[PDB]
Amino acid sequence: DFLAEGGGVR
Amino acid sequence: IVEGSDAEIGMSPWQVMLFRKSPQELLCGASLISDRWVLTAAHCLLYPPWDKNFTENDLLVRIGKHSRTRYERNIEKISMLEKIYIHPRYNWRENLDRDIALMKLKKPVAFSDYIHPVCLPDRETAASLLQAGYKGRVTGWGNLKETGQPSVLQVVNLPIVERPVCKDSTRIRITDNMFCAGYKPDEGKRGDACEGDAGGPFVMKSPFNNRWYQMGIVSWGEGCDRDGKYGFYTHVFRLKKWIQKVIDQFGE
Amino acid sequence: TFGSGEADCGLRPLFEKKSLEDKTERELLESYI
Repeated sequence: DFLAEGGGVR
Repeated sequence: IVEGSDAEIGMSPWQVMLFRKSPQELLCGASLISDRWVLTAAHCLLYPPWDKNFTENDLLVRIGKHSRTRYERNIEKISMLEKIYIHPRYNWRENLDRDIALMKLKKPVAFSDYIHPVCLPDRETAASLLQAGYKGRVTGWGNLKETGQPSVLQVVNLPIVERPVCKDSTRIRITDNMFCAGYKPDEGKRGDACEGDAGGPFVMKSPFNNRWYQMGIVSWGEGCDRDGKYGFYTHVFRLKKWIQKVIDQFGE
Repeated sequence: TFGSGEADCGLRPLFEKKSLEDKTERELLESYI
C-alpha cells in the first residue's frame, strides 16, 4: 500500500 | 514544480503536455522520443484509486509549448492518439514500479525550433551519468507547492540520491526500476516535482556528445519539497527493452 | 526511436545547434565535475 504508507502519485 | 524557475523558450523541446478533451484539463506531462511516439507515466492514463482509466480517445497531446494556458498560435501542435501502451507489469496498488507508457501519435509531428525529440540512453551512458550527486533536469507545469500552477513551464535541476537514502526516506517498497532525487536536508537548496508533473521528464546532458538523455519519468512521492523526502522517478534505462519491444512491434 | 534514441535527438534547435547554452545547464556539468 502506496496509499496506506502515504503514496502520492503525481 | 516546487522551488524551480521559469523555463526558457526552446529549452525543453521534447516537453509534451497530456491534455484532457472534456473536461478540457491538463492531466500530466510526457516527452517526444520520435515523431510519433510519446513517453509518459502509466498512472497518468490508468490509476484505479482515482477511477482513472482513459482511452486514446478522451485525450490529446499538445506539443511545443511554453504557456500552461495560452493557445500558442503558430507555435504549438495538437496531436491525436493512435494506440496507448501501458507496461504489462506496472503495479499501482503497491509501489508504482514500472510506471511507464508509450503513446503513438495518429500522426508524426513536424520538428521545429520548439518541437524536437530527447534521446533514450544506452547501457554506457546510464552508468556514466546515473550516480549519486549528479544532477538532473525535471520540467513541469505542475503545482508550485505541495498545497498554484505556474503561467509558464517550470524547470528545476536536482541531484540523484543514493539507494539506501532513497530507501530510508520511505516505507514504500522501492524497486530497481525507480530512482530518487532532490536535495538532502543538510544541503539547503530545494525544489521538487509536484502534482501535475508525472509523465514529464528527468533529463541529463552528456559531457560526451552534448545530447540530452531522458534518465527518468516524473512518477511519485510523499508530499512535495519535503525535508528528508525524495521525488521518485521511473528508471528509463532499466525499462528500455520494453520501450523497444512495443515500438518495433507497433510503429516506426 | 529508442535506444540512444532518434538520430539528432538531444540537440535543441535554439541551443546546442546554434552553439549557445541555457541559464543553468552548467549547474549540471558542475554537478558531474
